[PDB]
Amino acid sequence: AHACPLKFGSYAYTRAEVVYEWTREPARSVVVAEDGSRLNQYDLLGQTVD
Amino acid sequence: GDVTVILNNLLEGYDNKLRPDIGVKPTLIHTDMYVNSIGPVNAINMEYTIDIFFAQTWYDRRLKFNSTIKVLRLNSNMVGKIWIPDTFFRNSKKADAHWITTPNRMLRIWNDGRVLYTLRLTIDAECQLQLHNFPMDEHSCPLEFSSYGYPREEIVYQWKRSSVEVGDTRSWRLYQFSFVGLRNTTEVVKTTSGDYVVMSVYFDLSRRMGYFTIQTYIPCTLIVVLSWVSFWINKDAVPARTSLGITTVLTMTTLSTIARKSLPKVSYVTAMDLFVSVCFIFVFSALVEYGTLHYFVSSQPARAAKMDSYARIFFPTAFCLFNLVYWVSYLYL
Amino acid sequence: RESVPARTVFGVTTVLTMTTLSISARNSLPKVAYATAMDWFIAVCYAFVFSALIEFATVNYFTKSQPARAAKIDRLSRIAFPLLFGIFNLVYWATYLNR
Amino acid sequence: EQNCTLEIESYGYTTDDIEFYWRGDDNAVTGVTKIELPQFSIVDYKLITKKVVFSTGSYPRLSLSFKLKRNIGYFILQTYMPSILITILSWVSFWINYDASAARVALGITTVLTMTTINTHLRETLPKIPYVKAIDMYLMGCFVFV
Ligand SMILES: *[C@@H]1O[C@H](CO)[C@@H](O[C@@H]2O[C@H](CO)[C@@H](O[C@@H]3O[C@H](CO[C@H]4O[C@H](CO[C@H]5O[C@H](CO)[C@@H](O)[C@H](O)[C@@H]5O[C@H]5O[C@H](CO)[C@@H](O)[C@H](O)[C@@H]5O)[C@@H](O)[C@H](O[C@H]5O[C@H](CO)[C@@H](O)[C@H](O)[C@@H]5O)[C@@H]4O)[C@@H](O)[C@H](O[C@H]4O[C@H](CO)[C@@H](O)[C@H](O)[C@@H]4O[C@H]4O[C@H](CO)[C@@H](O)[C@H](O)[C@@H]4O[C@H]4O[C@H](CO)[C@@H](O)[C@H](O)[C@@H]4O)[C@@H]3O)[C@H](O)[C@H]2NC(C)=O)[C@H](O)[C@H]1NC(C)=O
Ligand SMILES: *[C@@H]1O[C@H](CO)[C@@H](O[C@@H]2O[C@H](CO)[C@@H](O[C@@H]3O[C@H](CO)[C@@H](O)[C@H](O)[C@@H]3O)[C@H](O)[C@H]2NC(C)=O)[C@H](O)[C@H]1NC(C)=O
Ligand SMILES: *[C@@H]1O[C@H](CO)[C@@H](O[C@@H]2O[C@H](CO)[C@@H](O)[C@H](O)[C@H]2NC(C)=O)[C@H](O)[C@H]1NC(C)=O
Repeated sequence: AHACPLKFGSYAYTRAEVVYEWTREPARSVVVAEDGSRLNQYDLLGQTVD
Repeated sequence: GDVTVILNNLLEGYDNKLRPDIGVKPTLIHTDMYVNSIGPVNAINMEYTIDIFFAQTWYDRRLKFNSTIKVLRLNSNMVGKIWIPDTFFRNSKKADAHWITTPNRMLRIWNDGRVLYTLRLTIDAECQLQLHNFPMDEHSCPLEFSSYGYPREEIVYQWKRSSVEVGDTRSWRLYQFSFVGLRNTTEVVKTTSGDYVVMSVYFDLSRRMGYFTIQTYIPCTLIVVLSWVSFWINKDAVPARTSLGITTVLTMTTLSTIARKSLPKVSYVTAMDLFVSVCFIFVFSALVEYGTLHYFVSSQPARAAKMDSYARIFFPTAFCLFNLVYWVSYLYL
Repeated sequence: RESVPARTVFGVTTVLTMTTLSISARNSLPKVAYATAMDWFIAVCYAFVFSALIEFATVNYFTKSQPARAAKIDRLSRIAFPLLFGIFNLVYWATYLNR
Repeated sequence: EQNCTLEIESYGYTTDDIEFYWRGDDNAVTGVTKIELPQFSIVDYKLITKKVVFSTGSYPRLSLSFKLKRNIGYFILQTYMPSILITILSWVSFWINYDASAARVALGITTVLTMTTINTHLRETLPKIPYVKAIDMYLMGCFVFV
């Protein structure tokens, strides 16, 4: 079992210039469509944002 | 000196959005090709690459000048400022011009407004190969081209005397096919937009069997003639004959793999695939024939005695008959 | 000669090994449509193996009815096949290394 | 059969700023019948027009749908006939009288070998769908029988 990450952020702006925050609660700001799972091998259980 | 003034005047009061004689008459474009090569023809994707020098010549009375110089011979630099026809290849899965070291275009403008515009293209044309008679098949794959937005009453294409001409035809990257000839054609097609003049350059190709012979025909034939050895092996050598038969089966399946490995998943019986299937059926029949002989031994040895002598001549003669009918029928197409 | 299963297994399994080897070699080669030097080598080798198993077929057919001629043909095959293969290899390597 | 769609939408403009429709609504999509798929066959296609309602509003949408039915001749001839023929060869061990043990062992275990070789070559050649399929079930049936 794996935990594939998707990490993004700002290039060239440090913590003191551009701070990112999820627009809502963390786990309600990354939503996978109900038919959005194009995997043959694995089973997407659920995400976990941070 | 004078040429800069000529060019500045030519592009002064110009409008590259309007084809020459927009409202008067259709623009007549004479097209030439020079096939540098015809790359591989991969039947898996049903596409063939081709490298050409596409040249189009038309007349633009806005680009008419008077001066002692009879022709202006320019780079790609001016190509983006004058009207260029939107010719495109209707059967190209992916085409691209060349841009090294500098765009590979060419523009030439004569006194009377005749413009010649040449570029170098590599087109991955598509042609749906009808893969019957494999590997003894012959195809005719087209390179078609027409305007994209201008219908028949706005742009008309017209071939020349020596429009399409091949090069060496020996440096071509053809692997299994062989170049035999080409034809030029013109037609008018009906589209959602209108009636478009579609020009075609059919290229005729013939597959070459020098590879499939050694790969499949020879080994399958030898494996069958090898499986026949069971008949001449005595009837008491039970394990020997059984191992012979089954090992020939295993080899035949190994060969039947490589048979189809080459082709796409066409859902019909190609010729070589029919041949390999028939050879596998012959090996199957030989093994089951020995099995039935062995079974009949304990019951009727006299009946079993004549079966081997019958098979020894029925199997080779049957295979020769099948081979004759096969090779005669598939070469008469 | 009596070890008919043994010699039959040599014949057939060597044919299978040569089949696999030829398949692999021509998998390594691109898919040209004409015979290469390696292809000629493979073809002659496969013909040699086929000849070996055919010699067994004939010797077995004659054995138990004509042991004298069976043994005679077996001895000539022993003496001849290696010599023919060696001469083939010599001429092949000469002709394809002189170039 | 595979139901493959192509969805056409407006990114920013909503229904009260743009509307989509098929020009003809029966003959807007052309050339579907002339398509020649080596492995499939266009049995049917449909055109749909609707307005999908998202949180911020209703956006126009068109949908072009095809139903692809996969051809079966290639799979039959290259996967199912060989398996059945090797199964019959496996059955041949019964007609061989019991006392011949070397022959029956050789036949049975070499048929197992051939079944495995066919299965592995089918692995190699076929598309790599890493979940269980009907063809996999059939090959397991054949291997169990051998
Ligand atoms: C979605 O987004 C996509 C990405 O944003 C987008 O794709 C982009 O589309 C645009 C528009 O079609 C493309 O821009 C054009 O690109 C043409 C070149 O295309 C080939 O090369 C590029 C890379 O370009 C380099 O090479 C050319 C040739 O040398 C240079 O001209 C370029 O500037 C650039 O060179 C720089 O980089 C080099 C390193 O690569 C350096 O060595 C060099 O020094 C430079 O620094 C490839 O990316 C292309 O591949 C892709 O596209 C092809 C399409 O054919 C596909 O088939 C392929 O598979 C790839 O997908 C391709 O290989 C440029 O020629 C072109 O520039 C001319 O046109 C514009 C607009 O018309 C003019 O403004 C411009 O000035 C140029 O015109 C002048 O020069 C031409 C020369 O031919 C003259 O004929 C013309 O008359 C005119 O001269 C006049 O202006 C001159 C000023 O330069 C002046 O000097 C003259 O004197 C005169 O006044 C144009 O830039 C872009 O490449 C695509 N990008 C990608 C990644 O594909 C896509 O469309 C979007 N989709 C939608 C639906 O919107
Ligand atoms: C392939 O899949 C798509 C979507 O999964 C199928 O589209 C569906 O088609 C049916 C029949 O046209 C639609 O039913 C319609 O419902 C509306 C109610 O708004 C009604 O007005 C129509 O008369 C019809 O009953 C269904 O809505 C539609 N689904 C979606 C999500 O668009 C399609 O039929 C499948 N088959 C093919 C060959 O494409
Ligand atoms: C190439 O196309 C041309 C025009 O469609 C064919 O016909 C020749 O065209 C030239 C230029 O107009 C005439 O001078 C000849 O008299 C035409 N010959 C005919 C009609 O037989 C030409 O035959 C085509 N050539 C090939 C190889 O396809």
